[PDB]
Amino acid sequence: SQLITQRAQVSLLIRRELTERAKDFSLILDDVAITELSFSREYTAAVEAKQVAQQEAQRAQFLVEKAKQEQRQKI
Amino acid sequence: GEGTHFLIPWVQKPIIFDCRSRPRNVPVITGSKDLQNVNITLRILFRPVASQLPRIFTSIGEDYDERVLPSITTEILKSVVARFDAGELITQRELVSR
Repeated sequence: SQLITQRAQVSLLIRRELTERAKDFSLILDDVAITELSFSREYTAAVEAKQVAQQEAQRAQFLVEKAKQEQRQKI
Repeated sequence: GEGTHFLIPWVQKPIIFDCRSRPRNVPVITGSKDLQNVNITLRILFRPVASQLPRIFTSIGEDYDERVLPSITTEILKSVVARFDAGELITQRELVSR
């Protein structure tokens, strides 16, 4: 789902309910249906920004170390 | 099996199958436990089970590919990848492939 990517549950759930509904029309349906999950631009952007931001936090820590070394060089 | 055999027109030519290891690439764009857009490509050699070829040519057909495996390989990749985050897909790659 959006944020709830519990694909094990979505596959079992749609498998059961699609099977029942297929039998409603005398069809046999028992498969491993390819559940896609393409999302909106803003959802994608927020989600990617999460990881981008934490990588940037680590980068800032490295830059603080860099600054300390430069302080010692100057002194 | 492979070789020179014979046939009876009353029973007609047997169904021939590609019974040797044949590669298939499954490129997949999917998510992760941290919802990241993972590009992952799976490569598999396929054979059909010889003893199961009669049965195959009723339910699947003479083409054991393109009808079953796309769903199997695509869905399995997404179900496995969804159990790992973006970092785990590499740092725990061993387990991922298992």
